[PDB]
Amino acid sequence: LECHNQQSSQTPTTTGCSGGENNCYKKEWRDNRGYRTERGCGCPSVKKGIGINCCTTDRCNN
Repeated sequence: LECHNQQSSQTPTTTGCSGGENNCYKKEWRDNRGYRTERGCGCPSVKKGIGINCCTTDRCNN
């Protein structure tokens, strides 16, 4: 799986993960008027006000 690694950008880049993670998350956090979001590999089961999602496809976190 080769999802996006860059965050807070319009034209991010793709990169294949290793080890054993076939899921790429995409957490989004707001401040007030605007908000950003970061991607990566791994679906954590934490708890926070910030949004957290997970997918299993190429460039799923774009």
